[PDB]
Amino acid sequence: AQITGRPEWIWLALGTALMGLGTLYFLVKGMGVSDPDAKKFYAITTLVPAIAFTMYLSMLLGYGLTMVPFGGEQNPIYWARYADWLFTTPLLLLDLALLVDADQGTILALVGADGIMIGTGLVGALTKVYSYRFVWWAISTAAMLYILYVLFFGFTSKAESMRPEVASTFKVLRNVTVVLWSAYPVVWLIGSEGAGIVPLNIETLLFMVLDVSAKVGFGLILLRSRAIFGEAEAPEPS
Amino acid sequence: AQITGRPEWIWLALGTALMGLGTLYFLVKGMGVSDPDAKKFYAITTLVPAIAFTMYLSMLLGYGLTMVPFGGEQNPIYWARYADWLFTTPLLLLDLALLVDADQGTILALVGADGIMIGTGLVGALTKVYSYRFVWWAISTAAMLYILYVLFFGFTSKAESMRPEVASTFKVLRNVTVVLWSAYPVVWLIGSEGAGIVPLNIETLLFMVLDVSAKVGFGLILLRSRAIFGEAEAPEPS
Amino acid sequence: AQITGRPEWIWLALGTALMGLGTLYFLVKGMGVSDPDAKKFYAITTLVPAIAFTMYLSMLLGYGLTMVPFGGEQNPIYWARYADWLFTTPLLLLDLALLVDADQGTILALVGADGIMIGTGLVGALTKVYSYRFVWWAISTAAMLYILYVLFFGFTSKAESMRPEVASTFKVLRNVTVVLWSAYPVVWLIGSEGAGIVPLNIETLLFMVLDVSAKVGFGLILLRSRAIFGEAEAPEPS
Ligand SMILES: *C/C=C(C)/C=C/C=C(C)/C=C/C1=C(C)CCCC1(C)C
Ligand SMILES: *C/C=C(C)/C=C/C=C(C)/C=C/C1=C(C)CCCC1(C)C
Ligand SMILES: *C/C=C(C)/C=C/C=C(C)/C=C/C1=C(C)CCCC1(C)C
Ligand SMILES: CCCCCCCCCCCCC
Ligand SMILES: CCCCCCCCCCCCC
Ligand SMILES: CCCCCCCCCCCCC
Ligand SMILES: CCCCCCCCCCCCC
Ligand SMILES: CCCCCCCCCCCCC
Ligand SMILES: CCCCCCCCCCCCC
Ligand SMILES: CCCCCCCCCCCCC
Ligand SMILES: CCCCCCCCCCCCC
Ligand SMILES: CCCCCCCCCCCCC
Ligand SMILES: CCCCCCCCCCC
Ligand SMILES: CCCCCCCCCCC
Ligand SMILES: CCCCCCCCCCC
Ligand SMILES: CCCCCCCCCCC
Ligand SMILES: CCCCCCCCCCC
Ligand SMILES: CCCCCCCCCCC
Ligand SMILES: CCCCCCCCCCC
Ligand SMILES: CCCCCCCCCCC
Ligand SMILES: CCCCCCCCCCC
Ligand SMILES: CCCCCCCCCCC
Ligand SMILES: CCCCCCCCCCC
Ligand SMILES: CCCCCCCCCCC
Ligand SMILES: CCCCCCCC
Ligand SMILES: CCCCCCCC
Ligand SMILES: CCCCCCCC
Ligand SMILES: CCCCCCCC
Ligand SMILES: CCCCCCCC
Ligand SMILES: CCCCCCCC
Ligand SMILES: CCCCCCCC
Ligand SMILES: CCCCCCCC
Ligand SMILES: CCCCCCCC
Ligand SMILES: CCCCCCCC
Ligand SMILES: CCCCCCCC
Ligand SMILES: CCCCCCCC
Ligand SMILES: CCCCCCCC
Ligand SMILES: CCCCCCCC
Ligand SMILES: CCCCCCCC
Ligand SMILES: CCCCCCCC
Ligand SMILES: CCCCCCCC
Ligand SMILES: CCCCCCCC
Ligand SMILES: CCCCCCCC
Ligand SMILES: CCCCCCCC
Ligand SMILES: CCCCCCCC
Ligand SMILES: CCCCCCCC
Ligand SMILES: CCCCCCCC
Ligand SMILES: CCCCCCCC
Ligand SMILES: CCCCCCCC
Ligand SMILES: CCCCCC
Ligand SMILES: CCCCCC
Ligand SMILES: CCCCCC
Ligand SMILES: CCCCCC
Ligand SMILES: CCCCCC
Ligand SMILES: CCCCCC
Ligand SMILES: CCCCCC
Ligand SMILES: CCCCCC
Ligand SMILES: CCCCCC
Ligand SMILES: CCCCCC
Ligand SMILES: CCCCCC
Ligand SMILES: CCCCCC
Ligand SMILES: CCCCCC
Ligand SMILES: CCCCCC
Ligand SMILES: CCCCCC
Ligand SMILES: CCCCCC
Ligand SMILES: CCCCCC
Ligand SMILES: CCCCCC
Ligand SMILES: CCCCCC
Ligand SMILES: CCCCCC
Ligand SMILES: CCCCCC
Repeated sequence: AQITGRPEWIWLALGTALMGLGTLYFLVKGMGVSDPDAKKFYAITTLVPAIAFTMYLSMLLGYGLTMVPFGGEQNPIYWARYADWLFTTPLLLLDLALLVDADQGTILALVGADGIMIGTGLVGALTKVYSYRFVWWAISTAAMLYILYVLFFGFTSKAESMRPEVASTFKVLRNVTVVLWSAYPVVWLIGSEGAGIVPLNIETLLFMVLDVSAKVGFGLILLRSRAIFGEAEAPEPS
Repeated sequence: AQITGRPEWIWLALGTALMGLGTLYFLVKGMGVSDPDAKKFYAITTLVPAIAFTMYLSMLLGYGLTMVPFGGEQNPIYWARYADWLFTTPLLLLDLALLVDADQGTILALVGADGIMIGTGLVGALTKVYSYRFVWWAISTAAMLYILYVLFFGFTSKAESMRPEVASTFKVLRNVTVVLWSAYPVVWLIGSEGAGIVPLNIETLLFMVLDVSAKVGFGLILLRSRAIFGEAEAPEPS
Repeated sequence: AQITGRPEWIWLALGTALMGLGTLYFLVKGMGVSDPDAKKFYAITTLVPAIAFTMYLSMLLGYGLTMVPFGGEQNPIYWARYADWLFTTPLLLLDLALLVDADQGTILALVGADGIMIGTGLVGALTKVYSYRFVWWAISTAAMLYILYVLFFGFTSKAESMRPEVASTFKVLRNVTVVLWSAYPVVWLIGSEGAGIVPLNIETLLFMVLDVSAKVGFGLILLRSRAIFGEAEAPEPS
C-alpha cells in the first residue's frame, strides 16, 4: 500500500463512508415495512450498499488490492471490486426484474449473463498477457450489451402483465442503469486495468462516483416510489 | 502440517468422524420420506453435516490450513472453516425460516446478512495487519447480531400465519442457534485468529464441539419433530 | 504454457470453438420463444455452453492452468474445468429436474450433491499429497453415484405427476447423462490428475469430446423436443 495504492485512498475512504451511511439509511427506512413485496425490495436494496461497503473497506485497508504483472510492470489491481459486483449487480437486476414481475426464465438469463460479465471482467483484470486482457473485456462487454438488450425488449407488457399499472419507476431505474453501467467498460478500458491513459487515482474516483450513484442513488429512487408496494392496481402511498 | 497444525489433529479427526456418521444417519433417516415439505428439511439438514464432513477432512489432511503473517509471526489459519460456514450457516437459517414459512424478503435478508458475516470473518482471518483483524470481527459480529434479531422479531405470528399450530420446535431450534452461534465470535476473538489467549489446539476442540452441536445436534432435534410434515393443522407423527 | 500446456492446445481450441458456436446457435434458437416454461429451458441450456466457452478459452490462453506438486514433480492442472462444472453441472441437473417438475427438496439435494462432487474433485485436483488425491476422488464419486441414483429412483410418476404425458425426452436425456458423466471419473483417475497412465494431451481430448456431448449434444436433444413447452397434456410442436 506504499507505491501500489495510496493517492486514491481519499476516494476509497469517501466510497466506504457513502456506502456505509447509505446502508444505515435504507436499514432505518425498512423498519416497519410489513408489506411482503415491499420487504423484498428493501432486503435486496439494503444489501447492495452493505456489500459494497465491505469491499470498499477491503480496498481502503489494502486487502482487496493485488499486483498484476503485464506490459512489463507491476500493475496495482483492485480485485475487490469484482467480488463486490459479483453479488451487487445481480441483486440490482433482481430489483428491476421483480418490479415488472419478470418470468423465471428471464431472471435466470439476466443473472447468468451478469455472472459471465463479472467473471470475465475479473479474468481480464488478472490476465498476465496484455493483449489478451482486452479479449476478456470484449466478451464481458457483450454480456453487458446482452443484459441492456433484455431490459429494453421482451421485458414489459401493459396489457395487464408486466407494466400495466405503475411502470414509471421501472422506466426511470432502467434509464439510470443503462447509463451508469455503460460507463464501467469505458473507465476500465482507459484506466489501470486497460490502456492506462487515466491514472489509477482518477480511475478510483470515477468508479466511486459511478458505484454510489448505481447503488445509493438507484436505491433512493426505488425505495421512495410506491411501485414497491403495488403492481396490480393499488399504489399504497402511505 | 509439522509445526503449523498437529496437536489439534485429534479434534479434527473426531470432528470428521462425527460429521460423517451424522450425514450417514440423516441419509438413512430420509429414506422413504415422500412428504414434499419433509423432503426439504431432510435435504437441507443432511447436506449440512455432509459439507462440514468435507471441510473437516480438508483441515485434517492439511489442505484447509494456511499460514497468515501478523503480529510478527506465521499464524496457522484454518481457512477451510469459512468455506464450510459459507454454505452451512445459510442452510441452517433456511431450516428455521422454512419452518415458520418466512417471507421471501426475510429469507433474502437472513441469507445476505449471513454471507456478510462469513465473508468478513474470512477477511479478518486472512488480514495481515493485526489491529484491522478486529475491525472485520466487529462487522461480522454486527451481521450476526442482525441475524439473531430477525429470528426473534418480525418472524412469527400465531394468528394463522407463521407460528399458528406447531411452533414449539422453532422455539427450541432458535434457542440452540442463538446460544451456539454467539459462542463462535468469542472463540475466534480469544483464539489463534484473534488475541491468541487460547492455543490453536483448544480453539479447534471448541469449534469441533460447537459445530457438531449446531449441525448434528440441531439436525437430530429438527428431523425428529413432527413440524417438518405439517404446519397448518396436521402433526403427521407416523 | 511452454512445457506445462501446449500439445493439448488443439483440443482446447476446438473445445472453445464448438462451445462458442453452440452458444450462438441456442441463442438464435431461443429468439421468439414467448412460452414461460420454454423460456426456462432455453436460458439454462444456453448458459451452459456459454460458461464452458469462457473456461475453455481460459485454458487455451493459459489462465486456467496451474502447476501442482505431487509424485515429486510439477503436474499441469487445469483448474478452470472445475470453475466451469461448478455452474454447468447443476444447471444441466436443473434441466432434467424441471422437465419432471421435481420437488424443491429433490432439487436442493441434487444441487448440493453436485456442489460436493465438484468441490471435492477440485480439492483432489490441487492436493499436494498423491495418495490423498484419490481419497477426494472416492468422495466425489460417491456424490456422483448419489446423483445418478436420484435420477433413476423417486424422480418420476405417471399417475399424473412427474412423468404422466411426455417423459420420453427425460428418459433420453437421462440415458446420456448417466453414460457421459460416469466417464469423467474414469478419465480423471487415469489422466494427469490421477495415475498418469494417459498423457494430458489425450486427457484433454477426452474431456473435450465428453463436454461438447454433455453440453451441446445434450442441449440439441432437449431444445428440439416438445417437452419444453407442455407437460400436462399439450405437446405444442409449432
Ligand atoms: C455497484 C456496481 C455496479 C452497478 C457495477 C457494474 C459493473 C459493470 C457494468 C461492469 C462491466 C465491465 C465490462 C462490460 C467489461 C470489462 C470490465 C467491467 C468489469 C468493468
Ligand atoms: C456449522 C457451523 C456453524 C453453525 C457456524 C457458525 C458461525 C458463526 C456464527 C461465526 C461468526 C463469526 C463472527 C460473528 C465474527 C468473526 C468470526 C466468526 C467467523 C467466527
Ligand atoms: C459440462 C460438463 C459436465 C457435464 C461435467 C461433469 C463432470 C463430472 C461428472 C465429474 C465428476 C468427477 C468425479 C466423480 C470424481 C473426481 C473427479 C471429477 C471432478 C472428474
Ligand atoms: C455499513 C454497515 C455495515 C453492515 C454490517 C452488517 C450488515 C448486514 C446487512 C444486511 C442487509 C439486508 C437486510
Ligand atoms: C420474488 C420471488 C423470487 C424467486 C427467486 C428469484 C431468484 C433471483 C436470483 C438472484 C441472484 C442472487 C445473487
Ligand atoms: C460529480 C457530481 C456530484 C453530484 C452529487 C449529486 C447529489 C444529489 C443529491 C440529491 C438532490 C435532490 C434534489
Ligand atoms: C460422510 C459422507 C460423505 C458424503 C459424500 C457425498 C455426499 C452427498 C450428500 C448429499 C446430501 C443431501 C441429499
Ligand atoms: C421452500 C421454497 C424455497 C424457495 C427458495 C428459497 C431460497 C433460500 C436460499 C438459501 C441459501 C442457499 C445457500
Ligand atoms: C462437552 C460435553 C459433551 C456432551 C455430549 C452430549 C451428547 C448428547 C447425547 C444425547 C443424550 C439424550 C438423552
Ligand atoms: C441467456 C443465457 C446466456 C447468456 C450469455 C451471455 C454471453 C456473453 C458472451 C458469450 C460468448 C459466446 C460464445
Ligand atoms: C422452475 C422454478 C424454479 C425455482 C428455483 C429452482 C432453483 C434451482 C437451483 C439451480 C442451481 C443454480 C446453479
Ligand atoms: C469421436 C466421434 C465423433 C462423433 C461426432 C458426432 C456428431 C453428431 C452429429 C449429429 C448427426 C445426426 C444424424
Ligand atoms: C460516527 C459513527 C456514526 C454511527 C452511526 C450511528 C447511528 C445509526 C443510525 C442511523 C440513522
Ligand atoms: C485468440 C482469440 C480467441 C478467440 C476469441 C473469441 C472472442 C469473441 C469476442 C466477442 C465478439
Ligand atoms: C426521476 C428520477 C431522477 C433520476 C436522476 C436524478 C439526478 C438528480 C440530480 C439533482 C441535480
Ligand atoms: C458512448 C460514446 C462514446 C464516447 C467516446 C469514448 C472514447 C473514450 C476513449 C478516449 C480516447
Ligand atoms: C468403517 C466404515 C463404516 C462405513 C459405514 C457403512 C454403513 C453405512 C450405513 C449407515 C447406517
Ligand atoms: C479505520 C476504520 C475504518 C472505519 C470502519 C467502520 C467500522 C464499523 C464497525 C461496526 C460498528
Ligand atoms: C428440547 C430439545 C433439547 C435441546 C438441548 C439438548 C441437550 C441434551 C443433553 C442431554 C444431557
Ligand atoms: C456472553 C457473556 C460474556 C462472558 C465474558 C466473556 C469474556 C471472554 C474473554 C476472557 C478475557
Ligand atoms: C468468424 C466469427 C463468426 C462470428 C459469428 C457471427 C454470426 C452470429 C450469428 C449466428 C447464427
Ligand atoms: C485417512 C482417511 C480418512 C477417512 C476418509 C473417509 C473416506 C470415505 C470414502 C467414501 C466411502
Ligand atoms: C434419441 C436421441 C439420441 C441420443 C444419442 C445420439 C447419438 C447420435 C449420433 C449419430 C451417429
Ligand atoms: C464401467 C466399466 C469399467 C471398464 C474398466 C475401466 C478400467 C480403466 C482402467 C484401465 C487400467
Ligand atoms: C485523522 C482522522 C482520519 C479520518 C476519520 C474519518 C472517518 C470517516
Ligand atoms: C462522517 C459523516 C457522516 C455522514 C452522515 C450522513 C449525512 C446525511
Ligand atoms: C447461474 C450463473 C452461473 C455463474 C457462472 C459463472 C460465469 C463465469
Ligand atoms: C437500438 C440500439 C442502438 C445501438 C446501441 C448500442 C450499440 C452497441
Ligand atoms: C430513454 C431513451 C434512451 C436514449 C439514449 C441515448 C443513447 C446514446
Ligand atoms: C429517454 C432517452 C433515453 C436515453 C438513453 C441513453 C443512451 C446511452
Ligand atoms: C469501447 C466501447 C465501444 C463503443 C460502445 C458504444 C458507444 C456508446
Ligand atoms: C483531473 C480531475 C478529474 C475530474 C473528475 C471529476 C469527478 C466528478
Ligand atoms: C492407526 C489408525 C488411525 C485411526 C483410524 C480411525 C478411523 C476413524
Ligand atoms: C468409528 C466409530 C463409528 C461410529 C458409529 C456411530 C455410533 C452411533
Ligand atoms: C461479502 C458478502 C457476499 C455477498 C453474498 C450475497 C448474498 C445474496
Ligand atoms: C433485548 C436484547 C438484550 C441485548 C442482547 C445482545 C446485546 C448485543
Ligand atoms: C428464551 C429466553 C432467552 C434468554 C437468554 C439469556 C441471555 C443471556
Ligand atoms: C428461554 C430463555 C432464553 C435464553 C437465551 C440465551 C441468551 C444468550
Ligand atoms: C466480544 C463480545 C462482546 C460482548 C457481546 C454480548 C455478550 C453476551
Ligand atoms: C484445557 C482443556 C480445555 C477444556 C475443553 C473442554 C471440552 C468440552
Ligand atoms: C493462424 C490462425 C489460427 C487459427 C484461428 C482460428 C479461429 C478458430
Ligand atoms: C470456424 C468454424 C465456424 C463454425 C460454424 C458452425 C458450423 C455449423
Ligand atoms: C463443498 C460443497 C459446497 C456446498 C455448496 C452448497 C450447495 C447448496
Ligand atoms: C442397479 C444398479 C447397478 C449398479 C450400478 C453402479 C455400481 C456402482
Ligand atoms: C436404460 C437402461 C440402462 C442400462 C445401462 C447399462 C449399464 C452398464
Ligand atoms: C436402456 C439401457 C440403459 C443403459 C445405461 C448404461 C449404464 C452405464
Ligand atoms: C474407478 C471406478 C470404479 C468402478 C465403477 C463402476 C463401473 C461401471
Ligand atoms: C491415441 C489416440 C486416442 C484416441 C482418442 C479418440 C477420440 C475420439
Ligand atoms: C495424438 C492425439 C490423438 C488424437 C487422434 C485423433 C482424434 C479424433
Ligand atoms: C450517499 C449518502 C446516502 C444517503 C442518502 C440520503
Ligand atoms: C431514527 C430516525 C427514524 C426515521 C423515521 C422515518
Ligand atoms: C471471495 C474472494 C475472492 C478474491 C478474488 C481474487
Ligand atoms: C470470492 C472470491 C472473489 C475474488 C476472485 C478472485
Ligand atoms: C457467481 C454468481 C452466482 C450466481 C448465483 C445465482
Ligand atoms: C463499450 C461498450 C459501450 C456500450 C454503450 C451502451
Ligand atoms: C471531492 C468530491 C467527491 C464527490 C464525488 C462525486
Ligand atoms: C454425532 C453423532 C451423530 C449421530 C447421532 C445419532
Ligand atoms: C439400516 C437401518 C435402517 C433404519 C430404519 C429406521
Ligand atoms: C472455494 C475454496 C476457497 C478457499 C479460501 C481461501
Ligand atoms: C470457495 C473458496 C473459499 C475460500 C475463501 C478464501
Ligand atoms: C456466498 C454465498 C452466496 C449466497 C447465495 C444465496
Ligand atoms: C461478541 C458478541 C456476542 C453476542 C451475544 C449474543
Ligand atoms: C475427548 C472427548 C471429545 C468430545 C467433545 C465434546
Ligand atoms: C458443436 C456444434 C454445435 C452446433 C450444433 C448444431
Ligand atoms: C439467423 C438465422 C435464423 C434462424 C431461424 C430459425
Ligand atoms: C473463481 C475462480 C476460482 C479459481 C480456482 C483455483
Ligand atoms: C471461483 C473460483 C473457482 C476456482 C477454485 C480454485
Ligand atoms: C458452489 C455452488 C453453489 C450452489 C448454489 C445453489
Ligand atoms: C468410477 C465410478 C463409475 C460409476 C459407474 C456408473
Ligand atoms: C480431430 C477430431 C476432433 C473431434 C473430437 C470428437
